[PDB]
Formats: sequence, structure tokens, C-alpha cells
Amino acid sequence: KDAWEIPRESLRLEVKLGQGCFGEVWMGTWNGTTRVAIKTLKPGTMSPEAFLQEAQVMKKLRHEKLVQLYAVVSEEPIYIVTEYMSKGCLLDFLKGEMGKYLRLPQLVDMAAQIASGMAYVERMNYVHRDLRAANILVGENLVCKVADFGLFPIKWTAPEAALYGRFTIKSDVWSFGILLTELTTKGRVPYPGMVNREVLDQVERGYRMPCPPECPESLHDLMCQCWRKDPEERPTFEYLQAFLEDYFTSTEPQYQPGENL
Ligand SMILES: CN1CCN(CCC(=O)Nc2ccc3ncnc(Nc4ccc(NC(=O)Nc5cc(C(C)(C)C)nn5-c5cccc(N)c5)cc4)c3c2)CC1
Repeated sequence: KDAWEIPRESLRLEVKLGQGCFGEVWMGTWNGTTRVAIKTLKPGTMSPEAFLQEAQVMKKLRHEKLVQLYAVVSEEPIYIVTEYMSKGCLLDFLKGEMGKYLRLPQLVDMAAQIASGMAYVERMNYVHRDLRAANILVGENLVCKVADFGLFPIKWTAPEAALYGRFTIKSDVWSFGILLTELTTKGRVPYPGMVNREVLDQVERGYRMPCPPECPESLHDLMCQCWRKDPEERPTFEYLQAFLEDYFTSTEPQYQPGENL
């Protein structure tokens, strides 16, 4: 009934990318030419209206650094069609064969992109609630886009959010700080060696992750600003974007490439 609808013959489902509890994820082709990602709803598992809220949100939030909705099939069996990002989630990308080649100039640039996407979320007064590398999609030429696989993650979650349910754009900023450690460690789990119960407490006592090996101190300092006890004292995404884009001229103009970063 809307301009997003497509015939069912428009979609070729080519390669299965993952199975969930409510359906599947496929790489495929829309209109014989456009490479596409296809999200499946297994009937009976979830309200059609519930599954289609994903598309409704993706219609309202459009930006070059947010995952793009292409089309829907809104009658059961339902299909949600989005743009195909050829490198998968950032986490897998960072951990995989491409890990070793990425250095700080690339990693900061990816950060700048994510920040930009999140700066749009900021302008829209939306909250992500689960920003981290597993929810970032990577495409050609290191293009990064904010996304949500919808599939707890206290290690990435701001204390006030984890404890008191206070999820804001500022608990997103905290998460972005943790995202920065994922970028600088090539995808390792944050707070290595600590279980979930060890993180929540120590963070409340004021523990913050130390500067990762080879990371410039100015970048760790930026993480620390994202990790301030007081949500309102955390920097805006607009600020994070600008800082990251200008990093190699204004902040670290003497940066020398090392072993890993
Ligand atoms: C060891 N491996 C083994 C297998 N690997 C996984 C394999 C894999 O999956 N590959 C792959 C490769 C290329 C892919 N290319 C594209 N998409 C993929 N998927 C993809 C499809 C759709 C979406 N949807 C959204 O992002 N939605 C969305 C955006 C947003 C905003 C606007 C950000 C807020 N909000 N919501 C939103 C709103 C409401 C409800 C919900 N639930 C969400 C996300 C990702 C791909 C997936 C993992 C570990």
C-alpha cells in the first residue's frame, strides 16, 4: 500500500548469512542488478506489525552513514530489504584477515564515519541503545554505517543505563568510547579477563580501560571523555565527529605508523 512495496519475483535470495529466532538473513539481488540484504520473518514467531517496526524506523531515519532501507514485502511471508554491505559487521572485519592491515589513520576515519552517523541520530533525538562494532556495517572503500542487528551487553553500556535504565544519546556516547577500544585493539572484547559482574562494580568505583598498546594518548583521553561518570559532561557526537575528522592535522600531526597502529 506504499511506495516501498516490491513484487516477490524482484528478490532473488542467493546466500544465507544467518538464522535467528524470528527468521533469516540473506544476501540477494533486487531487480536482477542491485546487491541486497534480505531479512526474513518466520510466520507465527512475531507479530507482522512488530517485525515491520524495523522498516518504519528505517523510513524515518535516513543518512549516508545509517543503513539504508530499500524495500519491503509487507504481507506474510514478510521480507525487509536493505543495502548490502560487502564486508559484514565491523567486529568480524576487525578480527578477520583485514585486521592486520588497518592502522590508526583508517581506524580513526571509520570512527569519524560512525560518529557522523551518530551525529545524525543526535540531531533526530533518537537513541541507539546498542552502539558497538557488532552493530556497524562495513562496505567498499572502508565505508561504515550505523545499524542494528536487533540480537546483555553491559560491557558496552553506560552505568546509569545498565543500572537505572537511563538510556540517552549520552549513554550512546559512552558506548562509542568502548567502540573506540574495539577499533584500536582490532576487535578484542573490552575489559579483557573481566566477567559482567566485575565490570559493573569497578566502573562505579571509577575503573576505566587503560590506553591500548600503540594508541596515542590523545585518543585514549577522548575515550575517557566519553566515559565520564556524569552523562551531561560527555561530549556530543557533533564534537566527536569534528575531532575525529581533524585528528591528524590538529591533534596528532606528528603521528608515525607503527607495528599495529
Ligand atoms: C562469525 N559471524 C557469523 C555470521 N556473522 C553475521 C553474518 C551477517 O549478518 N552478514 C551480513 C553481511 C552483509 C550485510 N549487509 C547488510 N546488512 C546485513 N545485515 C543486516 C540487515 C538488517 C539490519 N537492520 C538494521 O540495522 N536495522 C536497524 C537500523 C536501525 C537504525 C536506523 C541504525 C536505528 N534500527 N534498526 C532497527 C530498528 C528496529 C528494530 C531492529 N531490530 C533494528 C542490520 C544488519 C548484512 C549482514 C556474524 C558473526
